[PDB]
Amino acid sequence: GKCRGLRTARKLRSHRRDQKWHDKQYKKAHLGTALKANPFGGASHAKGIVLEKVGVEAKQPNSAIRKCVRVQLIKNGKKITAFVPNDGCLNFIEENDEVLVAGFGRKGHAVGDIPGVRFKVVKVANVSLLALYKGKKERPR
Amino acid sequence: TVTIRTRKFMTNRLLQRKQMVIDVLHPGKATVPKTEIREKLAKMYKTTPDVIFVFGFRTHFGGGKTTGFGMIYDSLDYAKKNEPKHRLARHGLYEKKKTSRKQRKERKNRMKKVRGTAKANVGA
Amino acid sequence: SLARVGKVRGQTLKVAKQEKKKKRTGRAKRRMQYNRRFVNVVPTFGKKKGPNANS
Amino acid sequence: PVARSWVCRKTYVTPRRPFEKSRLDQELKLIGEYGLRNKREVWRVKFTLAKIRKAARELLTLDEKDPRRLFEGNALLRRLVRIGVLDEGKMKLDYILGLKIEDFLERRLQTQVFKLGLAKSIHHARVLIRQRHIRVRKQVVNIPSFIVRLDSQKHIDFSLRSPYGGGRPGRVKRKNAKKGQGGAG
RNA sequence: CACGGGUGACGGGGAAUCAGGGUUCGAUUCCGGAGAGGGAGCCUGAGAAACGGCUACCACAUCCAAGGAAGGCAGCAGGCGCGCAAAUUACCCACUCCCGACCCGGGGAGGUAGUGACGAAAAAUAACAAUACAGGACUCUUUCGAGGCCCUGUAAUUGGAAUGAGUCCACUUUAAAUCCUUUAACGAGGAUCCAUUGGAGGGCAAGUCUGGUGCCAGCAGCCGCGGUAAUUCCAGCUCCAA
Ligand SMILES: [Mg+2]
Ligand SMILES: [Mg+2]
Ligand SMILES: [Mg+2]
Ligand SMILES: [Mg+2]
Ligand SMILES: [Mg+2]
Ligand SMILES: [Mg+2]
Ligand SMILES: [Mg+2]
Ligand SMILES: [Mg+2]
Ligand SMILES: [Mg+2]
Ligand SMILES: [Mg+2]
Ligand SMILES: [Mg+2]
Ligand SMILES: [Mg+2]
Ligand SMILES: [Mg+2]
Ligand SMILES: [Mg+2]
Ligand SMILES: [Mg+2]
Ligand SMILES: [Mg+2]
Repeated sequence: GKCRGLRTARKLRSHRRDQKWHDKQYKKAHLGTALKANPFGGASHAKGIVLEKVGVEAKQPNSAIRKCVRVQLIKNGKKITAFVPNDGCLNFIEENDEVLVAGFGRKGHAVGDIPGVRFKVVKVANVSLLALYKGKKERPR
Repeated sequence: TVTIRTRKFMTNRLLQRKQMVIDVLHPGKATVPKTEIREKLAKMYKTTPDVIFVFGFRTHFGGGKTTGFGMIYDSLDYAKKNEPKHRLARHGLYEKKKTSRKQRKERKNRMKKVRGTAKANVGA
Repeated sequence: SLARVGKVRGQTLKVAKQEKKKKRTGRAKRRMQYNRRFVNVVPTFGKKKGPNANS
Repeated sequence: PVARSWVCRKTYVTPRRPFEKSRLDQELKLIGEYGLRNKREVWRVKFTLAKIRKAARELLTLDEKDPRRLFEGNALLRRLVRIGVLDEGKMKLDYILGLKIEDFLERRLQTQVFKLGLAKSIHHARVLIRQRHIRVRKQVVNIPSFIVRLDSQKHIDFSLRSPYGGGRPGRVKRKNAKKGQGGAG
């Protein structure tokens, strides 16, 4: 603190308000610009329909094709790119079916070598994607 | 082997009773049926067993003691006058109607539609 | 190219899991852990190796 | 609007660092030296002993000759003497800060059954208690974490309806004996 | 710091996290406000601008003989829709109270069960003995080797004992049940009555083990692994954590 009078509580308090807006994490949680930019709308999960199956290159030091899926959300109609996580799991996802998507780990930030994805697939056709990998359940036909 | 004792005995003559908490020691046996100890209270309190009312038996963890509540009546006619109807029915002195609660409600709402002496007709 | 999905998981060999005796659970498991680590063992020369050390 | 309580409480707390070798080995001694079942039993005893310390420390900072400095001081000390973690001649509320969690694990029913000699090992004692073979003043106790007050510590024996007491043989002996006579004729 | 705007704003008693300060939450059982699809206007009544009262207009919607009539679940269930996202169209006024002309009638208030891994407490999945062994303090012994008074652990070796999960007579419980508790009779050897979920390069506890792939497939919150001897991918064995 710089000012240290007994009757300076309005000065000190109204200076916190101004300087809290230069905090990046405070700035985005207390403005509506970040919330409206979120495809999920502030939810932890969202369901959408598969539009197409796509694969992206990774990044400069790595070299691999990241199996992804382009999905269109139901509550909004916004189109995002999700990453079918595990090895070979892309087979279980076909065009025009409903999947459950979740964040990819870092609160809307890109993760790892995949360039510019914020989302991941956890369930396809209302059956868990991890259960299909383990063979505990099969696709409902 | 079965021995009963009474605690917290107290006579309320404004309800013509005398009520107490009953402690039953039945080591090694299942919980004693109520009909069996209404005899034992009758022998203990010098009265006929049909005016004896007991309830609320809980057997402790371990299986040797059971604490319930009992209440003794001055006469059977007084007993029928001030007693819960469900507790007389356990002894047979009362029989409640076998009309379902739900059935009574739609019959109320049908009589409500009609007016006059035909209120009695619409019932069945 | 999307054609090479599931390549390794498919072309890897398939080995069945051998049958093995069940593992004790709860207090017995922690009882086994206590014996294998604290009351049975003896100090060794210099640095000690780990539980899963192998050559 | 319903008629019930909803008042509940957690009895433990997890440590902040999950993978400390020094801490892991220290609570593996206790879980094996007292035959406990998981780490959460150790954790809830550290947690209760931390309440006692937290109460005394805020009492110690209180100016002495305060009625609550004395009333809640004596009440706290009397409780610890009654369960036998603090011996009688040593009871003034600065002496409970120097107190270990092994003292509380001492007063468990499971530990006492071992030391009274009714069992063979600390693990065997826990088996008898669960299988309803122990009573405390004409009351069978079904749980090994029952904490024994100092006055009832001399009333621990086998239950009256127990094969280890004066009771019937269990299923195994009754069935083996019946087969023995059944097979003989 | 008026006025204006926004609020993903019903207020409070309170909740989570917490050294000392603080930060975030409070639709949610207690108190107070508001509202019954949206507005507006009234009757009766001590008390209403009432909606399980009435009258209009707007939206939606029901029956119809086409002339007309009727409507308000943000009550209890239940249904459609919305969605990441939330239970039975059950039994009873026996308890707690409230209403009435009333000791007697009524109460989806409220109580009791059903679904219920939101979450909180307790707490099984083995214990013991004997042999074979391996170590330890002991003795003799240069050691080795041996004596076991003493242990300690291990071994799909053998052995008898102890129980509850479950089936279920009854009692008890209860308005009637159910559950718990009590207690007969059955109920444990691979006691198959079989414990999972994540990891094993570092952070961070724990394999440079073996087979496969060859910058591919994949892993990786971060650093990074992978290009023909991969401790990091896919698997088996083993180990670690709860
Ligand atoms: Mg609002
Ligand atoms: Mg509120
Ligand atoms: Mg109103
Ligand atoms: Mg509505
Ligand atoms: Mg109105
Ligand atoms: Mg209504
Ligand atoms: Mg109303
Ligand atoms: Mg839910
Ligand atoms: Mg009632
Ligand atoms: Mg009535
Ligand atoms: Mg209700
Ligand atoms: Mg099991
Ligand atoms: Mg591996
Ligand atoms: Mg690590
Ligand atoms: Mg390590
Ligand atoms: Mg790692």
